[PDB]
Parts: sequence; structure tokens; C-alpha cells
Amino acid sequence: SAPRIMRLVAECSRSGARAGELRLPHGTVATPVFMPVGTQATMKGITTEQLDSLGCRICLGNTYHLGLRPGPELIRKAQGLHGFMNWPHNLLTDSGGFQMVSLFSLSEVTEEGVHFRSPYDGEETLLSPERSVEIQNALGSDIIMQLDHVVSVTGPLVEEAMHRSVRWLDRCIAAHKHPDKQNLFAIIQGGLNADLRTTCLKEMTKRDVPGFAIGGLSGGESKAQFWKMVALSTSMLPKDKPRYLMGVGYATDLVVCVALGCDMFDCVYPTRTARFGSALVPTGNLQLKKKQYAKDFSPINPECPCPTCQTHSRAFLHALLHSDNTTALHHLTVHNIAYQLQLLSAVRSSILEQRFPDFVRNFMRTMYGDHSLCPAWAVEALASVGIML
Amino acid sequence: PKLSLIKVVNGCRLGKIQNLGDCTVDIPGCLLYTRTGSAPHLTHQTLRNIHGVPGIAQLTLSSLAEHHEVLAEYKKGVGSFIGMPESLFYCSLHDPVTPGPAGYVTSKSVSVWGFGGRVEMTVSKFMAIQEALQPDWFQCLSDGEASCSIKRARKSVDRSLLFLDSCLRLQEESEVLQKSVIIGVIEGGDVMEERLRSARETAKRPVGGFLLDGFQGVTETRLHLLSSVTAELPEDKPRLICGVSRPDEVLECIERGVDLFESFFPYQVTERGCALTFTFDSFEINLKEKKYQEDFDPLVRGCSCYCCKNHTRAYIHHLLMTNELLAGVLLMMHNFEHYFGFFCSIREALKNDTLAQLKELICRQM
Ligand SMILES: [Zn+2]
Ligand SMILES: [Zn+2]
Repeated sequence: SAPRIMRLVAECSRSGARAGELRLPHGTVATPVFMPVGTQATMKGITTEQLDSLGCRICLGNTYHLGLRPGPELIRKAQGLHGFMNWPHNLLTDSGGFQMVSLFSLSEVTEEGVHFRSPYDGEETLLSPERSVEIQNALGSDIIMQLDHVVSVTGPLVEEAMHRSVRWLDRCIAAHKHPDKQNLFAIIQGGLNADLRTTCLKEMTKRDVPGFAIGGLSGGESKAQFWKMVALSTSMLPKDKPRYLMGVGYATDLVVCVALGCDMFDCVYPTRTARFGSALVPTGNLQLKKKQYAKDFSPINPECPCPTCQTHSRAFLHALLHSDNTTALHHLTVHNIAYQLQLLSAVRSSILEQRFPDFVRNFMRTMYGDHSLCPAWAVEALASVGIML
Repeated sequence: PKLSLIKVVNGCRLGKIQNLGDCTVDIPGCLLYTRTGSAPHLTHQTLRNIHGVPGIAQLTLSSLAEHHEVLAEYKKGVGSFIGMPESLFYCSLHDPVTPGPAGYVTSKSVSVWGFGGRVEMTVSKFMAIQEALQPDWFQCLSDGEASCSIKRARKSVDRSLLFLDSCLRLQEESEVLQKSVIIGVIEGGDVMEERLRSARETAKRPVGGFLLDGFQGVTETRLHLLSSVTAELPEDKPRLICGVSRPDEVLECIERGVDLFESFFPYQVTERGCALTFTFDSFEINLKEKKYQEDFDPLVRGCSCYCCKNHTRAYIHHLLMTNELLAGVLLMMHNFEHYFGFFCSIREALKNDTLAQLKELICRQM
């Protein structure tokens, strides 16, 4: 058995929610953890020092966009993504086959790999499992993801893509020559089909990879199907390895999925709400473009430690959203990332002090009010692990 | 409200359900399939132009029960709420495509799931929800999980008769439900003795019709249970069946006295990106296949649906590859039109005494 990268430091005595640590090459990461996308932060003017100061010790790189600009060869010459973008902490990259790739740019998947289209009937580009590993090797990220056959879908394609993802996992494992330097994660597929997802869990966990992600659940399905598939996945994934739930990041989703056994999360959308003027708060969000904030001289959240809340009022941000929008979006993006990192930090602290069910009750009461106003799916999911509201 | 048989031929009932009070429903026939109160991917306006649309639509309690509070405030019923105030609605308990988890039935309640959380329904809660929905017909609260052991099967019959008697009592006291029709539910699982008892005892109650529950695949053993059950039911009330929609299975059940079918099969075909092509006067084609990228024929040559008269396979292929909702719109239009045309051909075949020939035409293509 390969050395384990995770240890558990505490488990909720009621629910089993996990507080852990990942020993990665650019530092230890506390779990549960929300992982922002680095380039989404740099697009909004966020420096390494600013993101470090928010407590971030791991962020995502989107392999498709990095592979377009600046491209893998340039990143290789820069001695990896850490060197190129001046980031000293950990990086997680995906396979580059589907995340943030338009379906307009994708031809049909074949056994050889993913096929990209070029404009105006140009020549296509193949991304094989082996080339995906080679690219991520050049990026030098601390966690690299297998190439999987992602589908949006009913019928035989779900089962066919699930089994192809298993075959591609094996090919990525064979291609990845330095597990001492980068950690390859498998990605559980099978859609919303319990039998297919059970099969994928049974087969992929026969491979001794350092971590497992839960794929195919970020959007489209009912909330009932969503949390049942998360719980199915965590019931079968190894306890002694991390569980990374991909594409999930709304606050309530995060809290519930930690309760269900997940360790790592990513999502572009809560932070991207900043682009529309919305600031994340324990009661949900403030829409700072609204006229009621024009003379509101309090910060977004007096108890938020982010630079925006230490420095600026709602009124100032409201004025900037209208008259100097680019500056406003920097401030709101900093704050929204801060909220996500603060939320997960508070979740983790509560597990360590064995008060996680109390934390969940306070989180839900602040966000929604009485239990009859809480989302029914979340009440049911929490009850399934013993947390009553 | 009356079922009048036009002709009975070889165990197959050809007729019409009248005074539904200017509305008619043809038998054998299907009910329009809906999800969360909409025909999937189709608007009121598009549905109007599909040829052969059934005279009654199916609603699913599992997709509507979580909206009870708003419907109760609306007061005027779910048909009006969803913008179809003059349409006829039958409300089933479960959705045949997304039936949710098993094992939650007791002698006191049944649970359903829509988008969000479990809705647990006692008899009084179930009837309160039906008072908000005010459907024209509704399946009675019932235990259909026997085969999901004579002990388990005997309980499904007794639970369902207790539910039936309790719901009939509450309907007597409900002003709004005086114009709604309860559908009795035949249970009993795969135990012949219980099936017959469920059939005979449910027929003793003043229900408007019967739902044959638990036959979803359809084995030859269950087909014999089915004909055994329908022999015990009165001729002058309609027989509905759930979870049976594929054309070959439909024909087998019609031969055994079943009148009304759910139309979720053409929806399933749409959701896998496919188009029904079987002749009723390949069985389906998969429009994601590369052979359709340059195919400028319609889905079905000679089809008069809005998809086939105005669009090509090539365009539908492209819409699927880019995940556009228009692909589901066009495929659903065609698949409903094709499936309803199949049911029209069944009734025409009964009129001409050629159902056996149509049955072989369908089987040939499978
Ligand atoms: Zn802040
Ligand atoms: Zn057509």
C-alpha cells in the first residue's frame, strides 16, 4: 500500500464529519477545504500575498485555459505553475478534458481520448489520458486529476462513460511516473444511477491512488438525487483517503456535504456572484447594487477579517459598483473568497471542538430561520447522519 | 361519467369514456405524461398542435406534493395553477420514471419525493393535498411495494383497502372533492391469492375505476396475474395500469382487458437523444450518431409533427451535441406524436379486427 497523504485529526462523534490534514509537497492543507480557482482571483486583481493572507493554502488551476494561455511549454520553461504565477502553496489541476470547455469546442469522445475542434472546420486536437498526465506533469501541481469521460444524460452512454473512465484511470496511473511528487486522484462517475455509481465506486477503489473525487453531481439533478449520490459515494470511498466533491460550493451545500463525509470542494459560482454586486454573508447575500446600501456606512460584515471589510463600507462599494466597477469587483471578489475560507475554517474548528451539530444548527438558523424554512433536502440529509434541527 | 364499449374483440375493449361534462377519452388509450405539472420540454401551445393528444393528462403526486402550501393558498386547483384550467387531470401517486426509494410504506403513511425532501402522507394528509390539487381523477393512497413472501403481499392488500375506505370517508365530507373520482388500486404483489382478493374487495367499493399496480417489468407470470385480476373487475369501469408503456407490453396488456396506459416511454426515448421510428400502419434512432451529421431527412419521412415537417436530423444532431433545449423540444414533439399515432392505430386495428397483425408488426421491429 502506498503512503497515505491524509490523516484524520477529529471525527464528529454524532455524524462522522471529518477534520483532516493533507500532507502535500507545498505544505499541509487542513480539511475540509474549499479551493478557489487561482486564475479567477488573478482576473480580479488578487495577488499571491492577498490570497495567502486570506488563509488559502491550495487553489485550482483549470488545465484547459492554462493549456491555451500561456500553454504547457511556457509553463514548463517557467519551472512549473508555482514558479510561473508566483504561488508557493498547493495547486490542484484537472485533466483538461472537460472543465470549462465549451461543447462547441468538443467533438465526440473516443477510446483514444477527448477531441477538440478548431474554428472554421480546422484540424482537431486529441487529448489522450497519457497526454493529460504529461501536461499536468509539466504544470507541476500537487494534485492532478485523471482524465474521465464526463457526460452532462440518460441511456447507455452513462454506463459506457463510467467504464471508459475506469479504463482511462488505469491509463493515467500507468502514465504517471512520479507519484512521489504529484498525487493522482480518481473521479467517481455513474451519474444519478445508484447501480452504476456503486459499480464505479467498487471498481475504482481497487486502484491504489492517493485520493478520490466525486464527479458528475455539480448540476442538473434534483437535490434529493444529489445528496443521496454524495452519501452513496462517501459510504464506499476509503475512510483513510480524501473525498473531493467537484463543482459544489454554495454555503449550505458545503455544510451538508461535510456532514455527509466530504473533505475538499471547488465551485466558481459563489465567488463569481461578485461580478453582479453580490456579497456573501451568514444570512445569504447582500445585493450591494440596491439603493438601500447607498447610505449604509457599515462594512459588508463587521466580523469578516477580509481587507474589504476592514477598510470599506457598503456605501463606498455601492458607489464603486456604479462609477468604478472594476475596482468594486476586486473588493467583492476578495470578500467572497474570504467568506468561503472562513466558513470552512469555522466548520473545521467545530469538528475539532466536538460541537459540529451545534455549528450546523446555528448555521441553518442564521441562514434560514426556523427548521420549517430550511431546505427540506438539507433537513433530510442532515437527519441521515444524526443531526436534527 | 360513463364508460360505453363500442365493441369487445378477443379480450380487447374498444370504447369511450364520456361525460368527463363535455369531455371524452378513447380506450384503449394513453394519458399525457407530465413532470412537475408540464409535459416535458413542451409548452401549452406546442402540445395543442400535436396530433392525437390524449383527452386526459397524468400528474404525479411525487412531483406536486411538496408544493401543497402554495396550491392550498391558490384554492382553484392544480390544473388552473399550471395554466391549463380546462384540461382533465388524473393524479397518480408515483412517477414511473423516478419512483424514489422503497421501504417507507407503513399502515399509517406513504412517502413521496420530488425535487427536495421526503413528503410523508397519512390518509388525512394525502386527502388534504388532494383538496389543494382538485384533480379530476386520483389514485387512492396505496401500498405498491409488495414486490419491490405472502406476508408482505397480504399486507399490501389490507393496507390499501384500509386506505381506500378511509379516503372514501373523507371524500364524503369534502366539498371540493365532490367532483373528483377516486381510482381503486389493485395490489397483492406476485401472490395469486392476494391479487384476486384485492381485485374482488376493491370492486366492492364505489370507485370510478381501477389501477393495476405492481406489474412494472412484464413477465409472463405477471401477465397471467393481470388477466386473472381483470376477470374479477366489472366491465363498465376503466382499467388503468402504471409503469407499462413500451409498445409491445402495451399490446400484451390490452389483450388482457387493460384500457389506459402512461405515456412515459416516448419521454424516456427523448431523454436518451433518440427518436421513435417504428412503423405502425428501425424501432428508434439515436440522433447523436455521426451518420446523422449530414442527414437532411426528417426524423420520420411522412410524419406530420412540427419537428419532421420543418427540421432535419442534421439539425437535431447538432442541437444535441451542443446540449440545447430545442433538441428536447423537437424530439419530444415527435416522440409524443409518434406514440399517440401508435395508439390511434391500435384503435383503428380493433375496429378492423386486425390487432393481431399490428402486434406482429410491432414485435418484428424489436
Ligand atoms: Zn469581508
Ligand atoms: Zn415527426
